[PDB]
Amino acid sequence: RMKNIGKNLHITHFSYIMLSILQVWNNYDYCSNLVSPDTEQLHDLIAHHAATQSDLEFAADHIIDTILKKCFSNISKYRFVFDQFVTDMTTVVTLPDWPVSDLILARLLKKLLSIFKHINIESVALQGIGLIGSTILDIRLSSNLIHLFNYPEDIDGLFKAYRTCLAYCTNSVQHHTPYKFLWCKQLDVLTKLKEMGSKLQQKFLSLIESIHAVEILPTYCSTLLTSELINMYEPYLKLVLSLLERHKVKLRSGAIRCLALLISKDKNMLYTPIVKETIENRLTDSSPLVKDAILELIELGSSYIDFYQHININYNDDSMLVRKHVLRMNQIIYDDTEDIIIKAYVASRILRRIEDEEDVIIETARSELLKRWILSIQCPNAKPELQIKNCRVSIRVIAQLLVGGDKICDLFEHFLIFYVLNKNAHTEDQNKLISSSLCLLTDQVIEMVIENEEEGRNIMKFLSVLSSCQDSFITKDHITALYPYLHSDSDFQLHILKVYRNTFEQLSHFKPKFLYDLETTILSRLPRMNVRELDEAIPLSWSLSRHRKDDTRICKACASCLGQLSPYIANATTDPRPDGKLQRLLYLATGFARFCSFENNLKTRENIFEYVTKCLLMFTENIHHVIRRIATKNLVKIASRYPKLFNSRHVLTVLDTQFEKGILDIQLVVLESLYDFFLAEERRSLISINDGICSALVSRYLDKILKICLIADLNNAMVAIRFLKQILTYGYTNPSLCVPTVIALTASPNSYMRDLSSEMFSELLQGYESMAFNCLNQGIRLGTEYAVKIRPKQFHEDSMFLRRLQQLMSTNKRNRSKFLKVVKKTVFSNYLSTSVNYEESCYHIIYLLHNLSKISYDNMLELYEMLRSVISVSEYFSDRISERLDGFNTAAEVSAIIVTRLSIEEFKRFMFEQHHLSEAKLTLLDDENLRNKSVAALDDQVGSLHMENIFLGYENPINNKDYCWKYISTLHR
Repeated sequence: RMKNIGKNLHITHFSYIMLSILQVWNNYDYCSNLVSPDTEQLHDLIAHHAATQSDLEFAADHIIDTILKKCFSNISKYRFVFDQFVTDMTTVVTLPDWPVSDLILARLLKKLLSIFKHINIESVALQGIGLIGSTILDIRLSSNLIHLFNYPEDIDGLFKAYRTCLAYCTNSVQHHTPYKFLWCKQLDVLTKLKEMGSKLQQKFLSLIESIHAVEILPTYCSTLLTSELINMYEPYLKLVLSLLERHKVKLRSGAIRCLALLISKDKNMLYTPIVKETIENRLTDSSPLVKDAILELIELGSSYIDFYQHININYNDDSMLVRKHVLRMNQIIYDDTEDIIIKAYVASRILRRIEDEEDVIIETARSELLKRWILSIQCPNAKPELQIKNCRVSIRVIAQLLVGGDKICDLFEHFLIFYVLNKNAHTEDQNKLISSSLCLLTDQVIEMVIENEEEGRNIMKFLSVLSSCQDSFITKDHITALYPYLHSDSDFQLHILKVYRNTFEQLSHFKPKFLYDLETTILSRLPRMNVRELDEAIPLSWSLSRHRKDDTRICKACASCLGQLSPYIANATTDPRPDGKLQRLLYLATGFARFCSFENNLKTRENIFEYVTKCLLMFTENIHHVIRRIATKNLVKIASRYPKLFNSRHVLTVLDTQFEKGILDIQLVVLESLYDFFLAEERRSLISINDGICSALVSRYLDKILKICLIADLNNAMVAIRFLKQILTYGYTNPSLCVPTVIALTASPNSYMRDLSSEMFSELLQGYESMAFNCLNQGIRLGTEYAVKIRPKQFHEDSMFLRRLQQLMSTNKRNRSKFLKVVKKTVFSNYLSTSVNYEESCYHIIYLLHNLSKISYDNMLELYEMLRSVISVSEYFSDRISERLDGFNTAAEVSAIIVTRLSIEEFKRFMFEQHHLSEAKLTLLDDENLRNKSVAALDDQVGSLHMENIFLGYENPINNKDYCWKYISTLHR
């Protein structure tokens, strides 16, 4: 049973009648018979309309109350009498036939907002309130009274809009009191203005004077923007946004549906400050499913380019779901904006996802970059001139992308070499398009640099990456056109040299006149070039040498270089200094020696590289420190190209001298340079090889390299451990020479070293299990010594060294007890034996005792048998302290023994507290022992040893007479 209205619309009879009844609460009958403009009978009229309003406001409240209290008593049966009511009101608000409805919804919305009671109510209220909010926005979009306060101009226009709606009323159906009540809303706006002189009164009087379907909807809605209803929009908006933080899922989800409805009706919503702020806040601090929900809401607008920076907070989120979502939106942003710095930003995050745990996300990230940068260039849909315009934005984007990040450049080069130009990754038609597209792309890269002569030098960096490809698409006419800008001068010159160096190793048959003038330009500027461009120009000069089939000019530049050294080698056979010019000419002389390859020049018969080493040996401890470094660095670099030099007693005695004398800046360059040699060895075993020489070098310097891994300065220690890594994987040594050092490094407080160590040790465990166990002893000892050495005051803060080893190594019946047997032998044979000097070892014993607290003894017997042993050692120490004060410089040893005794005591007390633990089970031997083998144990943190019980507030207890006295005071108490 529902009642017909105009356009096939029904309402429950209850609401139909009730709205009819409340619309008689009006005062236009008073107003109509009022003829004379009695200034005294007008302020009378306001008191009667104000009475009419507060009355039916009270009446509206009380009907709103009872309906709710009835619906919310059993929110299981009356669902759709509540949702029927809200659907009735929202239906009729847009009609001038029913002007009281705006009041009803206004006070209904007030009461539902105050609910935010059982979730069954809240979620039902939450849906109705979303329907009310929805239609508030409907009205507001179709074609404002504090606005009238400032500009009373538009009060005239407002009643004009009313006048049309009253005109519309007259037509149909039973319209008498609808016209009436609607008329009094005109009088209503003016009394709400006076709430805030005679400018309203004459408008008031001229209204009293004037009593003698979807085309109106925009106009009628214009009147409703003065009402209370529409002005409740923002407090409703403020609420639903706040609901995105509530813990209850049905509120959050109901909030999502509320905003989804709003955003799809008005899309500029997202940028209104209140929602923008909340969306941005929820993207940082929220769960994965709320983050995804916020991202889907953003997606409901038209463009959301401005949100790009907050969207990508979660580009690397832990959730695959959110990572997939952000990737999808980075694509839309990229295709939407025309801004290069935006495109490169979002493309950077797409490119980063080619390294991802999910293979699906990889192929998505790869394909969409390939589609956009490569295959887009030759679209079946022409024209050609749009094609190059797409080509150029791609170049601008990539060039900007390559600016900044070493990581992102490596990712781009990987994407280019191992995906784009990998013909097994694509179909045959695609490889054709890729080859065609890249050809046109590199050509446009060239045109863009020449036309340009921060964009330009970034494009030149891109060109060098393209040039380093297998078969580049740079041609002889391209490299001819670039020649003017090899002369003119930042890193622009290094990159163009790269392009030349690489292209001349690929193209052949150049014009001889161009080859000649290029060879002049390079060899002229060789003196004034830095090291990194020499490492390109000198090989390029050699390439030009062979293209010319003429080596005379390269030799002339080389001999000129060696001549300029003759003053310094003369002053090297005497002695002092260096400054600016000698440095770059040792790099230049070395440069020639390694990249060429000529044989003869005009001084003494020789090989040029043998001459250059003899000069370098002259600068390798008399000579100034900064030049020896460069000389020794370059000497190893030459020996890397001619490994037979590593047999010379002269150069070896140079390497000998630098490893022992220990200076860190020289030692470092020796280590990286030798490291580069051993890496080159591996690359060339995967295709000359020289295993005997490398084994010779390992046998001499391995001892000293292992030492550098455990020194304090991590510059040398990092290069050393990476050197050691290469030595192991290639297999020059028996692994056991290195495993003690790798175990030791797992004790590092440094994050990188401790991680890098543990995978190397995991790697050696699978390959050589039983050998690693034979090295566990020395590993522990070098471990504790290293730990204590780096952090002398704070080493004890890491008690998990031995436990990390136990978890790595104890994955077996026999392995779990072998690790325990070794740890027991080490502690007692090496640290608590009579051969130990406790002055040197007390801090080591402390570090260990911590770690022995957090290991797992597997069963109670191994644990109880342990404390049995340490207490025996403790009482032993007690007897030896009792022998000292039993007859009194000797403070050093007693302090060391006191410290070591208290350490054992603190250990035993901590173990008793944290585990069980009973003196009664401890003191008794013998069935009862096997009754302890069958109870189990592991441990946690929980907390560490109390060190106040060992140091007794002393500094530095060792050789501290006050510390000794304090302990002695605690004996004869």
